[PDB]
Amino acid sequence: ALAPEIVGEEHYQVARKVQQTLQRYKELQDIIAILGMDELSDEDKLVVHRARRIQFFLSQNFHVAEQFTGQPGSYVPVKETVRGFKEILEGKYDHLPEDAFRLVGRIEEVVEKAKAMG
Amino acid sequence: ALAPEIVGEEHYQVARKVQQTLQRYKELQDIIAILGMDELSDEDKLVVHRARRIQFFLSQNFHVAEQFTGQPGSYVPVKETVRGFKEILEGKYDHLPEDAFRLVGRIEEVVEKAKAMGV
Amino acid sequence: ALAPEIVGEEHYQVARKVQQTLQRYKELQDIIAILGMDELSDEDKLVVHRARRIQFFLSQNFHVAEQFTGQPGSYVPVKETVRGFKEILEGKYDHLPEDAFRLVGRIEEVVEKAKAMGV
Amino acid sequence: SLRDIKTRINATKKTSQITKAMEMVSTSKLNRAEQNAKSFVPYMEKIQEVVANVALGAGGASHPMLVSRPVKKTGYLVITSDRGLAGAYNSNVLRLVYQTIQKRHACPDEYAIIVIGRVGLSFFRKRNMPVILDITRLPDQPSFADIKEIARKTVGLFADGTFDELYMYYNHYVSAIQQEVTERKLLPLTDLAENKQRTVYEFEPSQEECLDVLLPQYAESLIYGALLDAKASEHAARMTAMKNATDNANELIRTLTLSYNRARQAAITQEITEIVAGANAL
Amino acid sequence: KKVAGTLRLDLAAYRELEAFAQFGSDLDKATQAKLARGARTVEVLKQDLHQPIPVEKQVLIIYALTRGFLDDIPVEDVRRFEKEFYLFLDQNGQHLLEHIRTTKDLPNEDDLNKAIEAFKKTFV
Amino acid sequence: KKVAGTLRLDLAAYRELEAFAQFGSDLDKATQAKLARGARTVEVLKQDLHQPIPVEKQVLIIYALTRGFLDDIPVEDVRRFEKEFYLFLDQNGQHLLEHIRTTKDLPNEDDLNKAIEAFKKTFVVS
Repeated sequence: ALAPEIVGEEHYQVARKVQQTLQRYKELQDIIAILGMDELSDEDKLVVHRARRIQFFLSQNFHVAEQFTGQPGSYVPVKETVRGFKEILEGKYDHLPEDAFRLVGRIEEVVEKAKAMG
Repeated sequence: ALAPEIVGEEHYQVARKVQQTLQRYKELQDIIAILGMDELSDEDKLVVHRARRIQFFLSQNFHVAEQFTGQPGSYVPVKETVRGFKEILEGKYDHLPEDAFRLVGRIEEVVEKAKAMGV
Repeated sequence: ALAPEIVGEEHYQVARKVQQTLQRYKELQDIIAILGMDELSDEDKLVVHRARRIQFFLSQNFHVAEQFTGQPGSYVPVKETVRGFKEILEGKYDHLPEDAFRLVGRIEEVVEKAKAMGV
Repeated sequence: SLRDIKTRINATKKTSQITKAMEMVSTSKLNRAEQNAKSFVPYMEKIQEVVANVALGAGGASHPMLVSRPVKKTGYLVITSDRGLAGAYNSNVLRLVYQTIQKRHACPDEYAIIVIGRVGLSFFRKRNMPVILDITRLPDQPSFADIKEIARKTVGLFADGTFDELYMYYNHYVSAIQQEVTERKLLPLTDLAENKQRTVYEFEPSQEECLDVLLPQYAESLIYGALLDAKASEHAARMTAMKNATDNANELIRTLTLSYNRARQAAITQEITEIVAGANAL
Repeated sequence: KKVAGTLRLDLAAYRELEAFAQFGSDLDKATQAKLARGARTVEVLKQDLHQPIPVEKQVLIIYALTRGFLDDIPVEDVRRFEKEFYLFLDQNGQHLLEHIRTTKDLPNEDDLNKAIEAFKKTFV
Repeated sequence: KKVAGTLRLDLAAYRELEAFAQFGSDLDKATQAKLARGARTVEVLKQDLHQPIPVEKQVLIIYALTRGFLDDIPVEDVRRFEKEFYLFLDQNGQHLLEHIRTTKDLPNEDDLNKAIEAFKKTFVVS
């Protein structure tokens, strides 16, 4: 069902780029296992930056984990995740600490969670 | 009938000698499949060049293939067939490229097919 | 019965150490068969050196091999077998050529057999 | 045979892990040389331009190294890998050097050979050529002082007239997959660099004596430049071969794995059918 | 539980890394250090026939391997050393052992570091 | 038959060639040219779901590619050109489309060459 006549074209494009972004990051992983980050090109360093945020934003705060951890947890509608990943993919939010994206819900939660650090 | 008596000595030294070159190529199949031809040395290099020539020069243009490919066919008489293999085995045609040795009849045809390419 | 108590500490040490050398030679033969022996390290080279000698020195000249191999035959007492295999593992006899370890009984004999070859 | 194919599937997996090992170690040494080649380019530019400017400005051709002469006999310097497994880095340079003498040479005496690398010396020992100087076993990180003494030997042979013309044959590093067999003429210096900007230079050193210093220092500089290109292009060659070797091995592992599965399914059906055929009879 | 978590991860990294890079010595110091723990770990896991080890002693040798006090010691004599650190612990370190059996819990880090560092002075 | 008894030669050869060349250290000018022609055919053989192309339009797009004019257009632009060509034929080039349907046969090569050059002037790139 990941096809433009089932999901719609904007959802299909956002998903295709995310997979392209990650697959290129995985090629750089075996290079980063031998060598340092600044030994890459600046094009590959941009792929690492965005991919590492996406992997963490892919994560999410579940409700049934509430008993184990104080964190309440959230539900995201499909329109809100499609909108949010489009903003990360234009880079609108790249001026943010990495761990801001860990175990969060909507993209606006990242803004507030950032402020929490400072 | 590949017996020195029935097919004659000339058609005989030539037939067995062809089989000896090709059998070595099968042994070298499973090494060249991984590393390529850098690992090969000396006799290995010369044997693979001549095996490539032989394996393409066993292919022919048929009159019954005209319904599939537009080329005309060829009939190669035996005296021509035996004579042709010798010059490949001696190495008299080492210079000519491998793509000129496909779908041809008597040996001369390879020289004009090479000359069309100029390679 | 290959337990330290039923055969002694000196015997067991040498026995298990031989079994490490021959298991290491088995995995290394795959790498040699495809990539080639010169590609590998000094420790890997010294394993292949010793493993060839150990494997041929396990062969022996029997009395029932008088009919099958001409040569008369040998009986090696256990104390001698431990001395000799210890020398192979410690490298004392590595100068000798490998062909002298086939169908022989005691290590003394291997020195003479080499002398005939001219080493 | 199921036993034979299981062993094959095991064998390839181990050698795929070794070819991946060699990709990573060669990748790491490439970076150092690529950085070394950068670092010596500033030194190379400084020395080569100042010595060229004094050799070509405000003076005529009065040096045996500068002046052209008719060639009674000649030499070739060819630089090649010691260790093997590199793809064609060694061959395509030997192909150009061998063809260049064989196409244009009418006497064994006419040419002589200087060689760097075990594979070059091997190729010359097989076939047949003489070698005047044959250095080998250089470290993986080349230093200037290694070829300080070897170059001293070569410039002595040139400067005393043993060879009248001398050429370098080596690989030049252009791209991450493309590298270029190159031919250079070390001596005479029939042509020279020209900054076009010169300053008054001390006229106290005898011009010939002053050159006696700068000509060999240029010659050593050129040879060392070839070693930085040669070593950078080698490591790169090994890296490319190892990537393709690993990719061929992993493809063979999936092709072999399916044959094993096809066989395992086949045997199981056979044993069951022989069992049930006897059970149906009895 | 607290002591063993690192070991399962350390062993996995040695499995992947050594299976290619045993041969290549002249290399990145991080890989060289990682390959040392793998080897020492394999020795600390080796054991003799018909001789079981009580749990308090197991947690102490694994705290050492995980904490890495064993780096200085060559891989080879870890077998004999593992039995011997056991002698020093019995004669001197009765306080650390009494606590582990009774509390199923680990004592204060400073005291443990002090005992193990002191033995590392004694060893030759 | 006249147009594409040869398309297989471009495709058969191109699919195999790109395997050697990726690993390949060097390419001769003859190999480099073969690659460009092959590249457009794969893009010319890419289609979309539930969109069939009438046979008279097939023989016209294959003629261009098999005539060397299509080589000018860049890979990514080939797809737009094919849509833009089919539209250009509907609006402007009706005489070529009437002849093939009626006589099942290639129309004037000179008119078609003239016509294909005339379309290529109107087309723009990137």
